[PDB]
Amino acid sequence: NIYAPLYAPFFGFAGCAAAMVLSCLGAAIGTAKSGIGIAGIGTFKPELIMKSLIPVVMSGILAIYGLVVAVLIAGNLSPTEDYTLFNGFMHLSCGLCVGFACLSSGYAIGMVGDVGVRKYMHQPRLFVGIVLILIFSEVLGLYGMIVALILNTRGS
Amino acid sequence: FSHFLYYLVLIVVIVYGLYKLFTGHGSDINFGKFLLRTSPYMWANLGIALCVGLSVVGAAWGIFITGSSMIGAGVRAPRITTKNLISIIFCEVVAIYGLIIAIVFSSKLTVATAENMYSKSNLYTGYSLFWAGITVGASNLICGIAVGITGATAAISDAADSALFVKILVIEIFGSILGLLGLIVGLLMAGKASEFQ
Amino acid sequence: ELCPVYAPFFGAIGCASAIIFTSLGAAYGTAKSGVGICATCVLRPDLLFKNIVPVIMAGIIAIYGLVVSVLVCYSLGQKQALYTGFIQLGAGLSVGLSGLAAGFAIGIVGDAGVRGSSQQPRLFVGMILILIFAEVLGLYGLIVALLLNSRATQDVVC
Amino acid sequence: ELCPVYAPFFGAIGCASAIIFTSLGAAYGTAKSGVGICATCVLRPDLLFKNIVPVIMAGIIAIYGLVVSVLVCYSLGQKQALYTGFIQLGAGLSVGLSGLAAGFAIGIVGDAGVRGSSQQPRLFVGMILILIFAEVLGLYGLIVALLLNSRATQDVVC
Amino acid sequence: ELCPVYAPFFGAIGCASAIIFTSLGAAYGTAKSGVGICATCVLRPDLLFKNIVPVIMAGIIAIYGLVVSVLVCYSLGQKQALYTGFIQLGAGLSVGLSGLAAGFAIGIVGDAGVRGSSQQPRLFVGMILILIFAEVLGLYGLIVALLLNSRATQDVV
Amino acid sequence: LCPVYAPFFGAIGCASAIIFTSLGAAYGTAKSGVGICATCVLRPDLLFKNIVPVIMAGIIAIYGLVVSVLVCYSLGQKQALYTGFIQLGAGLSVGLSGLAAGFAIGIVGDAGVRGSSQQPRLFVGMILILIFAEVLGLYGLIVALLLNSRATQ
Amino acid sequence: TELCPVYAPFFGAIGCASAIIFTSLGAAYGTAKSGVGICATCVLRPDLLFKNIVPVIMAGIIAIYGLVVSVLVCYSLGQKQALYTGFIQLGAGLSVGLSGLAAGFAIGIVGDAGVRGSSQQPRLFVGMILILIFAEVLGLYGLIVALLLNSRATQDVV
Amino acid sequence: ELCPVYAPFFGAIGCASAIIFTSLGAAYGTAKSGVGICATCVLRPDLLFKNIVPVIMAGIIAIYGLVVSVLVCYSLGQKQALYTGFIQLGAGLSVGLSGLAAGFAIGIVGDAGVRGSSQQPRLFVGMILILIFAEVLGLYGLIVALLLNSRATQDVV
Amino acid sequence: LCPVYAPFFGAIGCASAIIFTSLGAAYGTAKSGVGICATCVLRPDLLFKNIVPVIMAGIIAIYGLVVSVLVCYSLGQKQALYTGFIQLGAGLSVGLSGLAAGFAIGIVGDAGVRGSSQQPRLFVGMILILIFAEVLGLYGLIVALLLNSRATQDVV
Amino acid sequence: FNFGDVMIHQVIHTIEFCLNCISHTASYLRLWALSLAHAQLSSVLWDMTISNAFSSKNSGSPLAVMKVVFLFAMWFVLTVCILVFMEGTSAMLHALRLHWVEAMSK
Amino acid sequence: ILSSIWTEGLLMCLIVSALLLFILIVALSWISNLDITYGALEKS
Amino acid sequence: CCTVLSAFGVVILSVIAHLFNTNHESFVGSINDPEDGPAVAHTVYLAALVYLVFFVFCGFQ
Amino acid sequence: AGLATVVTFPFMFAIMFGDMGHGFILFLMALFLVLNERKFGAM
Amino acid sequence: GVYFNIDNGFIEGVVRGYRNGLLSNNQYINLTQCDTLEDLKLQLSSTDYGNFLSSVSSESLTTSLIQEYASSKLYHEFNYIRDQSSGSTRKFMDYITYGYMIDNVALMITGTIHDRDKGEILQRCHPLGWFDTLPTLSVATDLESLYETVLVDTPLAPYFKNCFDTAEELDDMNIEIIRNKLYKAYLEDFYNFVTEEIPEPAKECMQTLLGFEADRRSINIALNSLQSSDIDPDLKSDLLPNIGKLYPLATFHLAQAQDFEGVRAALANVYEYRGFLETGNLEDHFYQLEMELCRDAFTQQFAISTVWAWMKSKEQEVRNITWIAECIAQNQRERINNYISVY
Repeated sequence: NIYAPLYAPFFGFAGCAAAMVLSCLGAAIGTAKSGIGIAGIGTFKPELIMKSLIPVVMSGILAIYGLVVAVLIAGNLSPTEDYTLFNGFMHLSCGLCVGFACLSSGYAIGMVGDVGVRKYMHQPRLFVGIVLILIFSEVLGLYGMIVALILNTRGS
Repeated sequence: FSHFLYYLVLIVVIVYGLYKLFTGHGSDINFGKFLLRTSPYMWANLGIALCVGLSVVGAAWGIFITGSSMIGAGVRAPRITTKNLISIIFCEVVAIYGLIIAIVFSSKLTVATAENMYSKSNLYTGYSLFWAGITVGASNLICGIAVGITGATAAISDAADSALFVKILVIEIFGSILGLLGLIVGLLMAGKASEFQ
Repeated sequence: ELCPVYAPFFGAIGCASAIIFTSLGAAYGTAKSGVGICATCVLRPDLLFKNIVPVIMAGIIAIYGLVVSVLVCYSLGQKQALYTGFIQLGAGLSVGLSGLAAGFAIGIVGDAGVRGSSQQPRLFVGMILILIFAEVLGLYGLIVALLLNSRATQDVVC
Repeated sequence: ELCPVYAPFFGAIGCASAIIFTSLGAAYGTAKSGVGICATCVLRPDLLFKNIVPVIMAGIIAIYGLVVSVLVCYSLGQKQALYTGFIQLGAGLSVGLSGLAAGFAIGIVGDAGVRGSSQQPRLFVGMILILIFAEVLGLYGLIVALLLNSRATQDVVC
Repeated sequence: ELCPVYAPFFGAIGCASAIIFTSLGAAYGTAKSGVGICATCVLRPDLLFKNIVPVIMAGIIAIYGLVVSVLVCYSLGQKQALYTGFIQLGAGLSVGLSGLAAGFAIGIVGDAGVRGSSQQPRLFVGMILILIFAEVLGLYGLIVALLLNSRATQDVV
Repeated sequence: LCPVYAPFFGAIGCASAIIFTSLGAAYGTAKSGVGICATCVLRPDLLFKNIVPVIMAGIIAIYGLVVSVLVCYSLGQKQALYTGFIQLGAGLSVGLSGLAAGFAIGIVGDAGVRGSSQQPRLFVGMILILIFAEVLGLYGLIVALLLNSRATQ
Repeated sequence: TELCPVYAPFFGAIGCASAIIFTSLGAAYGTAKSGVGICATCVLRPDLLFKNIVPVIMAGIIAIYGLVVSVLVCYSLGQKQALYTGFIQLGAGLSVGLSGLAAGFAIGIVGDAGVRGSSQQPRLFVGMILILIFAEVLGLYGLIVALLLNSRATQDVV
Repeated sequence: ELCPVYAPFFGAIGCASAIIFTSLGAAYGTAKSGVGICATCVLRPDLLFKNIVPVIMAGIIAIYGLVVSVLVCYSLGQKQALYTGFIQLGAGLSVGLSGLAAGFAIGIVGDAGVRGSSQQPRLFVGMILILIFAEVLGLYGLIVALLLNSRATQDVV
Repeated sequence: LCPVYAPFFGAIGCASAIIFTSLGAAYGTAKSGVGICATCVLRPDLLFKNIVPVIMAGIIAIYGLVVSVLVCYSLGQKQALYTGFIQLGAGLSVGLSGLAAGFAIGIVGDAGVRGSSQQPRLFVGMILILIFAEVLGLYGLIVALLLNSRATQDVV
Repeated sequence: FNFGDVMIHQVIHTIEFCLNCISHTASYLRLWALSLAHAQLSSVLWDMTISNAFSSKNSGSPLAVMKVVFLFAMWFVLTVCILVFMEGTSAMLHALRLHWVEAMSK
Repeated sequence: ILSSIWTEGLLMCLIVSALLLFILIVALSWISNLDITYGALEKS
Repeated sequence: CCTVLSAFGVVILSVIAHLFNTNHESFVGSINDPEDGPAVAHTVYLAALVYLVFFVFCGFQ
Repeated sequence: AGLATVVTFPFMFAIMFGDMGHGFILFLMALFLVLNERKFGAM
Repeated sequence: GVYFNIDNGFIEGVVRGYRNGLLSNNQYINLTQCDTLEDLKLQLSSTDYGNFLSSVSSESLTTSLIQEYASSKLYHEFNYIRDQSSGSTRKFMDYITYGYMIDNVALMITGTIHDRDKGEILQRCHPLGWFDTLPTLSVATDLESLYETVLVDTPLAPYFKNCFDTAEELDDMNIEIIRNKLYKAYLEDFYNFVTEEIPEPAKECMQTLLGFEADRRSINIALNSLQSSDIDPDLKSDLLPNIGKLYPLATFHLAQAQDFEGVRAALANVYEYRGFLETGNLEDHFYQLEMELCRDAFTQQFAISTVWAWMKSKEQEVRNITWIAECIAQNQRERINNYISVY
């Protein structure tokens, strides 16, 4: 079969790896850079820490976004079934458009939710705006996951 | 000087690609035939070795990040130097993840017969072990660095007040989700891959 | 010969780029402006919801990337023309690397605008107008990619 | 041979470049001059709709890129000459990488002009004068790209 | 063989590169001189139209690219020789990367001369005299490309 | 099946197994020896108990030496690509692991021997941290000695 | 043919371009860096202005050295020229260009340092000219090398 | 096929790199730890002849390179196998890039140690003890290269 | 044995003989000129005594000029590839060693004319160090002349 | 008497002398270098200036004799400025360093 | 065949020896950035 | 300084004109050299007279 | 060493500076200073 | 924060430990309740100062000896942190001490104009701003023979770029000009060092802490020039630093500020310094804003600006303890709560 060559799972497992590595990279930037800002206010008003763990949770959801598409790419890969190069390019693209989506969303959550938590010890009215900017910066990875799911269902 | 080499390699790649494309021979730069004709044992052994290498270079990374600040923060408050070793432990488990995935991958590493050597399954299980070693080593790298950073902040917030370590251990938990998720994905990727036959 | 087997690669990376670079620009525009929002609403709490307009203005860039990437995704085919892959690659780059530019512009304008609008209340209208001039760049990229994507599969053959 | 299969690639990345490298110069001219408006109009807010002329002249070169991207887009085909792809790549680069220069010049001149026009109000007519020379650099690239694009499909065969 | 299919590539890259790098040089020469003007006449704004000479002399070396990127554009054909494409690429680079140097020199001499000409009134003649030597660089690049482009289709087959 | 370029990967694996491990051991010796020399100018009686980080860095280089010796006893002119790439993997594993473990022992060791002179309760702390960083070289040695056992089968 | 292929005037056009490009870069550095020193040491000593323009004349001679060899390589280009001709025209172009570039660096650095300190001591004017002569013979040597390479471009060619 | 023509290239690079990178390592070990001798023997020159031990232990690394370079040089041939060239490349790199590390460690430890040994004379024994662990790195590289070079031409065809 | 692309290496050897020696001489002239024009403001009597590093820099460019002329007068269309390789080696031997000699002459000349105004006895030491720095380019001249004497010796 | 101040000095003297016996017989080749440079520059200045002024056409014309006058003036000022003053000074200084190093060290 | 010069074996020796040389350049840039705390060694 | 250049212009150009007149092979003897000797000597000797006019005029200064 | 210099320094000069035209110019502009050494000494 | 703990892991965690010894508001209220300097010593002995005045024993204990020893242990802690520093960190520690070297130069060359003895004008010098040729500034009077003899080998040598010595030797009027101009060039150089080589989290929060030093020094120069100076604005503008938040528009109006209203209307256009010149003690306004800028520099973790934010906070702690011990020894308690505590 000229449409299903034997090197096609290379681009599917590359889609798995780009969906997992870059999304957990974004999740790790988003949890580490924000945990810096949460622990920075550890002494000055310690009672605002357990309320401020939201940019850590919203960063950890970005790894679930990559986990779902990595499971759904790895479920379409078998050495006995035929696997087109179209399918491999499509899995490469759907991992690649969720990995950098969650990477950018994790950079945005990490840069927002430590400055916000670090200024939140002065003004207690910041929290609604902080959560709102975190929602706007966390739907960035949801957009990429939507594109990845539509692209996975299209390419198979 | 490194930017000069990054520009020079880019210029040589563009000149070689446009020379190969203009002369009607542009299909000679053939990445698919490169994937078909290189040995699957390269990809398999390279994936195993980079799995156990890049898990350890993230584990050891996090160990010095939350070790040097633990020892610095323990000078005035030496009552952290044993309780807070769980931040070393959380960034050390990402190496045992890569180790127990590298051994499970090396169980799928036998001698394939030369008549069916570049077959469908043998090449599949080279590609799968390569990228499932990469996605575990890189995930444990990034998880070890993130747990080291969030343990280095915890080692100083512990020495500030004792009730803060319980509150900032949760960030280390959410940071150590990542290596376990890479542990899951690298086992799902090489789940249907057979041995070399 | 005219619809080769490697032809959906260009359409696939064009569908990828319209999310990658657009979400990178939108993330810059949300992050750098949210730093200014969280830095100026310490002593100005009542301006907390007037200052979200840079962040919303940067989220519309990612919506622009989302629309063009979905509309490219619903034209990828297995037996696809190489012309169609080239057009989808061009339409993906035209949204991505222009939404990155508009996100850089909104991220650099919006934090200075929310830092000056907390000090001067009449600077808010000027901030909104400069952000419209900054968002229209990504709007131009979306216009180019929607006029371009409509030409993929018009007179394709073989 | 004279109209190969890879021939629309250069036309597609010339349609894409004429908005990419144009909008990422227009974004510099918007951002670098908008941080000079938002930092100056905190004390002189009556000059807000007068200092915004660098942002407008940075938005004009993006329209210069948009026109050439549309005119290169509507001359793309599956079976077009490789000469047409080379000409469209040349037109796209001529608009993009010269509108990038015009945007750099507008961005560097504009914030220096609006920070100085509030100390001396007779520097505004000098800012407009320098900024017309900085803005005609993209109009020259538009002239070159339109004279290329008029030559694209004139006497093409095969 | 003498006129291949890929031959208009070098001519199109030359026609683009003729105006691209002169726009970069003119942008540098306009940008630094405009910062120098806008920082030198917030105190003495009487020298506003006097100090416009570096911006004009930086804008001339973009017209130097606009001339050759039209004269190369009106010699681009589908079936043109590879010699013609090589000369048009050499002409585009000869105007472009020389007007870029001329724009660097005009942009440095321009703000260094307008920040000092607000103090000494007769540094203006010296500023013009140095900017003439900085603008004949782009004039030399124009001469080289106009001598190339008069040979790109002279005795071609 | 057994090409002419196949003992390149085994010879370069035997090379890298001692090269990267000695780079890591040299960083762990030098950076933690700066801390020993800086600490023991004001409190010199801690000189021979602060010597543990350079000993652990030496154990790392011994772990790399073991893999290099055990790879170079399986090299031949006519070995397969299987043996060649499995020796390459056995070299890369202990190379990256000894390099990482030596960097970690070097960065933890000087901070530990500096905190041990100010607070005496940090000696047990630096030893218990350095033992976690020591066994990462063991974690690469395990994969190296497992890939060695599958050399000629 | 074989001695005279089709891609042979490429090296000749690059040798005709580089001889003026790199000498224009060198002459531009020698003009700008040594004109900063003229414009800085004239606000206190304006009477030595027409004599401190020695390092910009000596730098503009480097551009004339590039212009002469660019004209002479331009009038030796042919379509069916030898590959040896294109090779040593590239050699002549590089010999003028990358040596006139170095001569321009030396003239710029020495002329800046000389007109900076010649306003303080009037006896340094005869010294900086004697150093700029040694800085300008560096480009004169490349001129000699290219004029000897250009006398062999079409001498015994077949 | 087993003994190609390009096969002495890797052997000559292995003969070169064994002395090149050990000379780099010994040069850093002599340089960095000789700056410390020249800085700390302007005040106490009585201990000039005992601070020389980092320089000597650095210069042992160059002898480690010299031995492997001579033993690879006297096994080169025109018609040697490609296996022999690969083993000689590996034995050259195993001494060179490991003695480079040993020389880095000897230079850093020696410069940190001869500066601290003039303020505390008891630190000299600790400096010698750390430099032994720094010099056995190059000794281990020597062991690996000798075990390769014994295997180089053993059962070659 | 005598191919068509053979005078490319000879043209690069003719270029690189003067290019890198001019770069070295230009570094030496620039560093020494900054030294002279900062040490002869207060001591103008020893101006013409300090021009010796600039002369030592110019002799490096003369060394490059001689090798480039001798390589230029041995070029040809139908020459061997051995001749082109020897001319490339003879160009690089004088060029990248005169570059180093020019670096040494510039650094030593700057440091010697900035301190020779304070101590008048340092001039005969500066001349002695610049002799060792100029013999570094004389060595590349000797290697280039001995290479170019064998570029066409037994050539078919 | 210090044996360390005599043995080290004689080792340095031996290394220096045995180095310089090779290093000066190759440093006297500047007598060929600068002679080649002077001869070739005086050749290629003649060939560019007055080899152009020699022509059997327009014999006795005013333009063809002002050509010779201007090219002789351009030749003579270039010979005096370069090939005498700014070339023989370099030859003078090189014959000077051949005395200061290659002769006044034996 | 893949190529005659850039064969299947040369091109995957130049990937192994590029990965190893990348790790070498990274590790040498780590050891090159290693500086000594001189203030804890002087008398002052 | 014009009288020195003019005296050398008398002497050198007179010797060159005499060597063109007598068909000396260092000036005529090559193919690239001019063909007619006295035709070049007639225009070099007039330049020698022009420099003699400059030498006499600047000799009374 | 300045008693063997009196011949060898002009001769090692002349080996590098070998030309009867430039040499006669340099000899002439030296003999101009030798014959006029009384007017230039008290100056 | 990924490459920080290589050379700065131990350095930060000890400085973060030194931060926890900053006295809180309750530990200041417990000091304001004291009745005797001995009771204040015993109250400080329960903090992290514990037994620093142990070699005094209740008889020679004055309110200046507390300021001596409490600052001396600050200086020894700074030297311990500096001795473990290497590379860019050690250079950053040196650039902090350069500003104290400038004050010791300007205090050493005023003790020779007044002919006060060299052994007693050096015990008033600052211990962190020590260079080896600091006592040898008592050798000359004019600026040129103190630069060209002593101050060339010092690291203060690039900072003498605009000090124009017109061969007038020294009065007290131009030593303050030399001091302000050295501090101006130093603030320029250290801002360019922070912008150039210091990493990004410790860059933005150190440029603000250093631009505040520049703004405070600009306001103090432009306000002390009213009473004891009659200078031209073209010569006054060479004393104002150009790195701060206040430079391009407001230091121009501070240069031609001939009256107090010329300063007040110039500082009314800047947003965070308006209201300082209206009510209250201005020095307390600057010290309060300094502590509010040093408080939110500890809240960013992997930053070398924590050293600056620690030592300025610990200097304010020594100033607050000195003010309290001055209040409880002279029996004035009307303004004992005038300390500044953000920790």
